[PDB]
Amino acid sequence: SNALDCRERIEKDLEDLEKELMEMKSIKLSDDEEAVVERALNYRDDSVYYLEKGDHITSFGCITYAEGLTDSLRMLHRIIEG
Amino acid sequence: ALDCRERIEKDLEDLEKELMEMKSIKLSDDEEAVVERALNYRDDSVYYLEKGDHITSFGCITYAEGLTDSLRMLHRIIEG
Repeated sequence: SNALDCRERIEKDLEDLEKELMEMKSIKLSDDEEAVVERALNYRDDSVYYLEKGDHITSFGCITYAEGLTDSLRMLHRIIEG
Repeated sequence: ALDCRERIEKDLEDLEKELMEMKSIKLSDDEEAVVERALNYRDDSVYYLEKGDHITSFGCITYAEGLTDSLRMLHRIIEG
């Protein structure tokens, strides 16, 4: 067992992901990058599904995967790039 | 299931292959940071698995998979 996949941690992870997704949508992305965003949104939706069915392990894996997708996009766009 | 030892071990092998193959192609400086981070998180997963922390190990490897898969999606062999 581990508190990393408890309900409140997953809820906060989701809130954090949704913030970064809005941040990435605030800038110009290539079509390929937009497809990464869409995949991250799909995995956000999956994380919520598993959380709601009480499967915290799968929920946690989905939101961390989505965070990896999104964090990579953030890293490819230095805030001082433009 | 997804975080059982057998599954994490397979994830770790699969990711090593994906990263060795990604780290030999033309990458931008920013992409190099992402690759480095994925390798670091793979290493973290390996460590936590050794200690029997399956949830922690699983989180590290799925995060690293997301980092890596994003780059794969930006480098389709046929871009179209």
